Order: sequence, then structure tokens, then C-alpha cells
Amino acid sequence: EPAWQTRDHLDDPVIGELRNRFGPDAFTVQATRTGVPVVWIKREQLLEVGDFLKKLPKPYVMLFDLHGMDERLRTHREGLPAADFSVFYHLISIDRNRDIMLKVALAENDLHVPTFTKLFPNANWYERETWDLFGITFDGHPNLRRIMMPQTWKGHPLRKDYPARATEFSPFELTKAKQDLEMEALTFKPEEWGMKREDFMFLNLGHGAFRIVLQLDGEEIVDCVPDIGYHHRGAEKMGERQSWHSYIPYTDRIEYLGGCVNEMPYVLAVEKLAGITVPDRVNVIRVMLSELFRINSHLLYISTFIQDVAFTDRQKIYDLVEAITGFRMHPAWFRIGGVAHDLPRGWDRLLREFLDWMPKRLASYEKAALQNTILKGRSQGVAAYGAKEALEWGTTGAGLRATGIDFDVRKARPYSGYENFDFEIPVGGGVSDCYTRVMLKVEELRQSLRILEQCLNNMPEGPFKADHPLTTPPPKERTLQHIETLITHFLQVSWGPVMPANESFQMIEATKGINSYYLTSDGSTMSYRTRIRTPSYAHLQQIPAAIRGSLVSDLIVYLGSIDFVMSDVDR
Amino acid sequence: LMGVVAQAGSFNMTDIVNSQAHVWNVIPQFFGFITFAIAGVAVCHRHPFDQPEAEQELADGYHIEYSGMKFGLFFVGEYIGIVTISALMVTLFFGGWQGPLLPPFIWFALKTAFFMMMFILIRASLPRPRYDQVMSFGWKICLPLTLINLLVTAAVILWQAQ
Amino acid sequence: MDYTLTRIPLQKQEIVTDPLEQNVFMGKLNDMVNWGRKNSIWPYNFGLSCCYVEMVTSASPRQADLMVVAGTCFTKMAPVIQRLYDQMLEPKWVISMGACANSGGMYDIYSVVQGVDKFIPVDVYIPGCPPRPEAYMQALMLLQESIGKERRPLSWVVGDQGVYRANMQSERERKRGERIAVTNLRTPDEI
Ligand code: SF4
Repeated sequence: EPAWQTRDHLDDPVIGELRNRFGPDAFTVQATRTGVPVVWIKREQLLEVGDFLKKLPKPYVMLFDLHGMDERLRTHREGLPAADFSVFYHLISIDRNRDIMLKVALAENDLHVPTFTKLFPNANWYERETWDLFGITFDGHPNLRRIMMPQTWKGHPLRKDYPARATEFSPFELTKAKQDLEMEALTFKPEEWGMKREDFMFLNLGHGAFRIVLQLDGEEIVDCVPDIGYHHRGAEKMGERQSWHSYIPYTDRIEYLGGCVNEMPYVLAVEKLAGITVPDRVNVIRVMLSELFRINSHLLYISTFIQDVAFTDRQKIYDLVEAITGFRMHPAWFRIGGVAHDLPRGWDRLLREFLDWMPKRLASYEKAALQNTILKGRSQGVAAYGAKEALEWGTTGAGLRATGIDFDVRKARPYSGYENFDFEIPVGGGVSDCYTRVMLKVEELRQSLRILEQCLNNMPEGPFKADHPLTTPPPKERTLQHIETLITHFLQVSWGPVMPANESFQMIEATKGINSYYLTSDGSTMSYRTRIRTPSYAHLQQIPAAIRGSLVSDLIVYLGSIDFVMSDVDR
Repeated sequence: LMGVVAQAGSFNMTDIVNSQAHVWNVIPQFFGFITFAIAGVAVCHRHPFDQPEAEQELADGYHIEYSGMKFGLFFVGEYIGIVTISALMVTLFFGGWQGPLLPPFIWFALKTAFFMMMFILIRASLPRPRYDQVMSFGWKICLPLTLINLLVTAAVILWQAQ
Repeated sequence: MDYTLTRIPLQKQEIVTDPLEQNVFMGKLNDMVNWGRKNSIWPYNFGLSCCYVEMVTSASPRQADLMVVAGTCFTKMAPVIQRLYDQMLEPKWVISMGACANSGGMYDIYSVVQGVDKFIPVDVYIPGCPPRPEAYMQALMLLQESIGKERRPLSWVVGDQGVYRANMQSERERKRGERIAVTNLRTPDEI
């Protein structure tokens, strides 16, 4: 059986547990291509269903995702409840090494959902994002406001009736916002931000750039709401606009340091929708480029964390990326067939030159990072949390394995032929300290070098594009001298590849955590729904849960130790 | 500086450069030399004792909110301070305008520029310490050492009193 | 060549000749002023998403008389961009990096302002997703030429109180011969 087959997952024992608990009725199992069991739960049963899932013998401990969807324009809805809107909760159980999806249907007149922050505290920002982008209100939610758009925003962006175009730029509105920014500290009301109202001083503290409001007891900091949404590009709303093929640069531009790693999950989910099984050479090329960009991101993170208390490495990786792909930063090279072009006739020499010179650089990096007693003393014991503040606040990056939780996507749910590459993932012990996170990323960088060495050793010489008719684009030479290939190239470039109406989901170990794409297709050439779950969103949500009882310097050292990206957070 | 004044006996600079007629003051008082160099660097707000707001984020530099000729005046004032500290250091520890063959002003300019290149070198070599060892050093290691230097130079100039 | 005069985005500009062709001491002193402004240029690299990190591999405001707008023009950050623009002091120049600062730049969507051209004047544009540092350096040379051929008021008391921007020949017309006269290229099947 192919891995892209539309499965119903009634053989999952969690479905049997739900049938034993809440009866065979009262929930509807949906057969999707997401690879996870999807159950439609009624609205009033949602809290007790989540409570039952939290009290299993191997419970579903992490809320992976929580977001809405506009079902008003969805034509192909067979086996689904009558829904104007829907809210889906993606939950992960690591002990079971499984995951479930919980969809709640909503009508136009009553867009009210019971809150989920009393069960999973990372649901706060997800429910705020659902209230911002959709019109869905959550009952019993503190400081429920817009998180991606400013509070002076009328419509809801991710709704289907909202136009996804830039309107005329009036300077009068920009002058209102400039005057508001001038009096932001003067007319500051700490009740809209969800704050406690003589020591307490409120200030806006201006990788990316973002404001974080701070409540001061002298220098020691008691409350903080990091103001995000300043880097909101509307990647999902443009996903409803672009076709399956034109959205690849937008998947590059959500996380610029990752790039090709970030166009991996969209491509894999699109291939799941199209039913494409790519050959092994495509898988090896994907693995090599993903680990190359992972090495780039890890080297930049280590260099940034070590600078405050690198050029030639990133330039050589960028030269190799420029040789393989187009320009260095945003490759836009992963296609639905799998790659845009074949590898050139000199990549062996460049990859071997890169791999025969980096181990001594790793030795120098480890000698530096093991001997800086000032950096070790500054980075020890700061923002300490073991497995509990990391199992409930998302935190799927190097911190999750720094807690000791053995959960890597490349091993738990292998993709793109990562089972064929031998690499031992690193895991921390106990406390997820900042220094332990940096050492974990150093060991991950060493493992990525090992994976690249394995890719250089055994590269298959098969095709670089699959034989499926939905590979967009088709191979170029056959397009240029055969007419059927010209037909497929024409209709997959002009209108877009017509993909059947299914639901797909790809979960990927990114350069900074777990990035996932969730694509709902309505049978058209566009995407009816594109959902991008990002690690840095949940990594930024956990600063209030960790830096309550620390200083500003400790806060910004923790902020530097987090590998977050603001454009990655705000999509 | 009282180390050199106690070795010479007067405040006047001509008396210093005439009391350095046989031996230069750098070799009997090397502790005074290094303490005066460190103090001259720190008073002038040069590179190791620069941006003390770097260890905090509720503090920014005082150089900000100036623009144009005021910030330029701050910059050139720091540099005339470091070159006059170089001139004071050579005329108080090395030989003030003293040399075998070259003219005295040429010798003074050469030794001053020699101190300037030494300042460039110690800028290029030593990394920035943080604030706590800066205070701890500048009190605990700096002030008892110069007091002991004054006591020892008093003892040796009173021992050979003829 | 002829100039545009700005005198005391919505203001009017007229295309006139330079006032230096109408004194001989004012001509060389204005040349020295333009030379001094051209050679010593202090940039203020604005920290944005993904062109700012690209020119990292290549200070405080109001001493840097030049702003390089790198990233995407978000509607929340556009007041920050304009406020930081009015912080700086005349003379000031603007270099736009990437398509996101020239235009909307692949984001024609609700939350993106279509370039900083909508609200602040831009002296030099650089096209394309992230430009190379050498492209930034060649834009610096182009802007140095533009600054070197300018007529600004030397004092706010005596003289013409108007800024004269030169109409440079466009780079596509100047480099048209060397671009059209390109016969062959290396095949993309190698390195
Ligand atoms: S032009 Fe490209 S690299 Fe530059 S800000 Fe826009 S998306 Fe980022």
C-alpha cells in the first residue's frame, strides 16, 4: 500500500477508545491523506474529549496545532458535517508516536468555541490567531484580541470573502498610526494586553525585530506579552491565491535561513495530494540540500550566540547552493516532480571540498565552546524547564530533545528516504538549558555533516523527476521535443496542476524545530486551505512561562538562545 | 603619577625631564607605568573601557542623541585626550625629548607615535572585559599596588639619600 | 544636464536648469561640499526580515545620514519606517534593497505596503530577491555620483533654499550596449 493512500484510520486504537468512551456516534471519522486519524467532534463534547485524550495511559500531551478554516466555499464535502467554518486541533502523542486531529464544525450565526487554554496553555496564541484571521470567537479566553493585525483592523483576513489584495495606500491612515505610536506610552492601558495593574513600570522593548512589552519590579521582570505580527506577510492567504506550483517561493520565504528545508514540506504534501512517489535520487538530493541549509542555519545560530559573549563557512555553503540551484538564499528549486534541474557536472568536487575542511572547523568550534567559562557561566541555569513547560508550550526544537524527550521527525516519522541514512540524533539530559541547546545543535551539525558525507558516497543515478503525469513541471527536454509533455507543461504552467479534492499533511524536522504543512484541496488548481505550523510561534509563546522571575539581560540572553525568526513566527 | 613626582621631587615637567637625564623612569617604576597607562586609557574612555552599557539593556551610550559637530567634537576630544596621555606617558616615564643623534622634537614625536601604535596594538589584542572585573581590578588590584609602589619608591629614594 | 527643484510624496517638482550657470568661488565650494558628502557616507541599515541579514555579510540614527530599507513594507512597521525617516537630518538619502522595498515585491497582499515609495522619497533602488552585497556596493557608487552632482543650499540664511536633484541617465539606457551585445552564455549543465 502506498503511503499517500486515502486512509480512514479506524484501526487506530485511539478511535476505539473514543468509541468506548463517547459511544459509536457523536463523532465522525474522516478519511484523508493526512496520515493521521481525523475525527469531527461536536462543540459541546470538545472539552471532555480533550480531557479524555489528556488522561490516556499514553496521553496526547502536546497541542501541535490549532487553527480555523472557512468551509463556506468548499464544494467537495462528502462524509463531513454541515459546517460554515471549522476549527481543527492537531494533537501529538510521543509515547504512542502518533497524532490525531479534532475538527469542530461551526455555523455563521454562532462562531463560538469553548477555549482550550485550560487544557493546553499554548492554545492562547493559536486562539488569538484564529480570532484575528477568522471570525471565530473563543469563550472564556483572557485578552482575546488580534495578534497578527493591529487592533484597528475591520475585517478578518483568512475569511474567503476578504480580498487578498493590497488596497490603496492612504497617508491619512499612516498618520493616524504614527500619532498612535507617538502616544502609545502615554495612553497605555494595561488591561487590553492582559496585565496586572508602585514598582511596576510598563515599557515597550523594541532574528527579526519585534516589540515585547515588559512589566518591571525595578529591574526584575514580572510580566511580558511579546507583541508579534510585525512581520506578517500573509503566506496562507496567498496560498489560497497562488497555484500549487507558484507557491514554492512563498514557502521559501517564510523561514529564510531554512529555505529549501521550508519548501520541503509543501512539496511533500503536494505529492501526497497528487499521489506521487518520487524516486530515490530525488530523495537523496532533498536530504542533501535540507542538511546543507540546516548546517547554514545552525552555523549562523552558533555564531550569533557566541558573538556577543563564521563568514567563510556560510559563503562556501552558499557557493555550493548557487552551483546546485539558482541564487544562494531562496533556491525555489524543489518542484512537484521533485527538483527543477538535475545536479551539475561538478557537485562531487564542491561537496568533497566542503566535507574535507569542515571537521577541523567543528573541532575549533567545540574547543571554543568548551573553554569559554564566561559564556558557560552566563548560559548555565537560565530559563530552566524540564519536559513539562516544553511538553505543553509546543517547543519542538532543540529544547524538546534537551529535556530528554526522544522525538525527532526524521526518526519517528521518516520522510524522503531518511531511513536509508545512518545518523544518531542527540538528546539532552533533564534541564533544557541554553548551553545544552547550543551543544545539541552542535551535535546536530556534526550529524548533518555525517548525513552529507553519506549523500556524497552513495548517490543513485536515476531520474530527477517522477514518471507521474502530475509532476509540475514535466522534464524540459521532453517538453521541447514531445507534444504530450508540451500539453502537460502548458496546462501545469498556465492554469496549474489539477489535483483531486483531498486533505494532506506533512510534518518535517526543520532547521529550528518541527515545521508542518496542512493542505486542503477543493479539486481546483489553487489551494483551498494552506496551514503552516511553525516552531518559532510556540517558541515565542513560552517566554512568559520561563522568564517570570528573571532580569532583562537574562530575557535577551534567552531570546538569543532561542533560534526563532520573526518572519517564521508571523508567516 | 606621584610615583614619578616622588622620584623626581617636583611637579614641573622640565624637572621631570632633567631628573630623567641618566635613567628613564619606566625601568624603576614599571608598576607606576602600567597603572598610569590603564588609568589614562580608562579616563579617555578608550576601547577596553568603552560602552559600559553593553552589559545591560536598560542603559544606552551617552554618545547618542548627539548629531553632527557635537558628536564629532566628542570623537576628536577623545583622540586629543589619548594623544596627550601618550605625550604625558613618554615625558613622565620615557626620556622627554632625550636622544643620541636625532633632534629632541623629532625624538619626542617618534616616541609619541610609538605609544600611539602601541595603543593601536593593545586595542587590536585585548578583548573587552565586562563591568564587574573592571571595577574589581580598578579598585582592588590598582589602588593598593600604586600605594605600595609609592611606599617602595619612598624607601629606595630615602635609602640612597646623600 | 537638467535638474528637479524641491522647495518649500504629495509635493510638486519642476524640471529646471542648475543655478550654477547663471560666481566662481561658489562653484568650487559647492563641489567640495558635494565631494565631502559623497566620500564619507554613513548608513543606517534598518533591521527587517530577509534583506537585512543579506547585507550583514557586506550605527545609531541621526548621525547616519542615510537609510537602507531592506525588507518587506508591513503596515504595522510602515509608521516605524516613516518615524525613523523623520528622525534623520537633512541631507538624507534612501537606498531600497530587494523587490519588497521598491514595490510590493511578490507580496501584493493586504498586510504589505507596496514599497516605501508610497510614503518616503527614495534616491536609489536595487531590484530583486536578496541582492548581492556587490549590488549594494554598486548602488553606493551610483548614489555617490548622484550626490556629487547636486545643488543643495550651503546655508539656511544666505542663498537659494532649494534642493536640486540631478536627472541621471537611467542605467538600462547607459548599459544598453553591453547588455544587448551578449552573444553566448555558459550552459547550465555544469559549474
Ligand atoms: S526581496 Fe526577497 S530577501 Fe529581500 S525582503 Fe523581499 S522576500 Fe526577503
